Amino acid sequence: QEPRTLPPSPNWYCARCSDAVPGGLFGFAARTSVFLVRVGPGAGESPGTPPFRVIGELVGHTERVSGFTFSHHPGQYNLCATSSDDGTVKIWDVETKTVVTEHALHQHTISTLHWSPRVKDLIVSGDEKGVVFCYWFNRNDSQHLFIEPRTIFCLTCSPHHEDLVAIGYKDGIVVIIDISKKGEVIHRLRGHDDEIHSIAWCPLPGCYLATGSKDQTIRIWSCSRGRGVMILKLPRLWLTLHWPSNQPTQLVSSCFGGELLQWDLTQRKYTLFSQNHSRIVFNLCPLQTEDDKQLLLSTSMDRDVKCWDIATLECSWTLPSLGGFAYSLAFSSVDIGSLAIGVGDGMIRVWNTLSIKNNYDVKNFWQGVKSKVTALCWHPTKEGCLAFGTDDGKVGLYDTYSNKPPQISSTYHKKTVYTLAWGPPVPSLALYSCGGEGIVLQHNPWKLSGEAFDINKLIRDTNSIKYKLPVHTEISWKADGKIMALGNEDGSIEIFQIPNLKLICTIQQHHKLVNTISWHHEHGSQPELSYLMASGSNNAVIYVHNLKTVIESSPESPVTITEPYRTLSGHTAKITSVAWSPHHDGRLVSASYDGTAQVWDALREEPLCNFRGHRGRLLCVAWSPLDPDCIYSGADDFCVHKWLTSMQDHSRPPQ
Repeated sequence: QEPRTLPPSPNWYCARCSDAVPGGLFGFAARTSVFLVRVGPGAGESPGTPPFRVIGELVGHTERVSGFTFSHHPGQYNLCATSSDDGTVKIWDVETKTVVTEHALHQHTISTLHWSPRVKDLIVSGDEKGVVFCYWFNRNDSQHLFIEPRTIFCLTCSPHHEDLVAIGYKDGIVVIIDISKKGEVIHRLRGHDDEIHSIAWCPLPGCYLATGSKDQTIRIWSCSRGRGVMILKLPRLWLTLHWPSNQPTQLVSSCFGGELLQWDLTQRKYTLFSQNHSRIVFNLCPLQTEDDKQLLLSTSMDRDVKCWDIATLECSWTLPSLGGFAYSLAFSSVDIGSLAIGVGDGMIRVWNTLSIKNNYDVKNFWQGVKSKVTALCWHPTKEGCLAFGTDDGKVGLYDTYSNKPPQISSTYHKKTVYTLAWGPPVPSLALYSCGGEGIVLQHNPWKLSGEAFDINKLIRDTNSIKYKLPVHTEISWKADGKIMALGNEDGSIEIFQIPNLKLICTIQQHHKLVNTISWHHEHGSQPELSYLMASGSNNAVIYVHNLKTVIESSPESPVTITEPYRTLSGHTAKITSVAWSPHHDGRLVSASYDGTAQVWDALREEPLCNFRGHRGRLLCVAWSPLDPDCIYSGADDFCVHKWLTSMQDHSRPPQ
């Protein structure tokens, strides 16, 4: 197939944290990285599929990237500069995705930056204390300009003059300054009554300037007269601008709710765009494809990236994104394409991966959830029935086909929900949930307002035992649905059979709390393969257990196992998830806090493939139910990557 990537939402409230270069390359700041996107006939997508692809990630900054600008100089269209909350300004080469050179000249938090449209190596960056810094990376020269003690919001270099730079400030003041004359204020533009959000120059010599402010107005100044000549009032808010070179008469602005407007300059005549943004738009980026098509990309607080066809004024494609950790990934057993994602922004994403019109066809389910979704589980036989657990202990049951809010279980866990599972009830299918406090309880999906029955009562009454039952940290049903497994904080793995939960085996092999348990599917070539059980804990070592010998025994007295059938070693951090491949015999994928996902032949104990695209701790893995080479994985880097095992260059976890 083709690898995909669900990137983190672009950063909010940034005057210029995204840019594009002609031909089809768009970059946007998101968390501590910059994500590059090929756009147009350069992506090489199938017909019907939107012509874009994520291919790049700028890794390096230690905290939030607050600015990003591309070099528009010919021959240098592959160079870009970023500004971070760590006070660095790094120059990148996008072909190599490495840092050319960086500085740390700013002593106060950086606001924005911009690449000189007329100087091949000049970078101008401002900070919150009003300090402006001109930087040339060829000879590593820096001029320390200080204009006014006002917080800088936006900064834009003149396209036509090599030494003029316009600056917008939080108090509504706009000043124009000469870089050669020691930062001499050339003009002081007073008119705006709130924060300046965007400064746009006229792309034609002879000059003119445009500014958009939180006072809901757009002002157009004359750098000759040093005052405004026309004022446009829109009909919270961020007001960014775009003055297209092809249409010098027109001017495109953002508006309330992320609406976009195209201001004609014959009168106040505007045209409304349109599949529309639902929250305020921060940046507008234009790019021209090789196909001579003029597009405009928009980032917004609604966590989407939209590409607009300037000719039709309608939305070509929409790129969703994530705002939280990808806690949970689950594929529906009936809808092969449905990929449910549990995100730390309380919102459940269902990714129809089978959509042929759209590669990123994702649907959001926010209503009803107000906390991070740490567990998901599709119903085995029911299309659209999806259960979810939250970080504060709430258990739900969505209906993705309906439009109603989810059904929240009346019984909440005291801690975060670790995992969910569908199995047979004990006192057609019932819902099982494991809390962080150690309690596993069973929910009736039909009578859902009734209390949840704590299954530890059952374990104590069937298995003659008054023991203080351990802290349960896992639950995983056998494929047949006749055997249940529990993981515990000590590291034990109790095995249960029958409907009364007769404990018949305790697996004391791990030495920290269990974090994942997965049974092998029964579709394989051999039958005994169904009895294999993978498990991971806070130890970096993964164990496989064959339980055929004990389940066919079904002893009256439980047994204890201390030798594992297979031992997978290589990880260097705790294991978060393991999943058996449905397409192979004994093929296991594992995620770990080492930042890697690892495929191995669990039968021969052979490491096959190691995925290192993530820049954080992986929290979930799911095998693609339709492509035997494809795996989806999500991490605490706000990403979900879809990768192929054959295209990875490393076969083993790093050491």
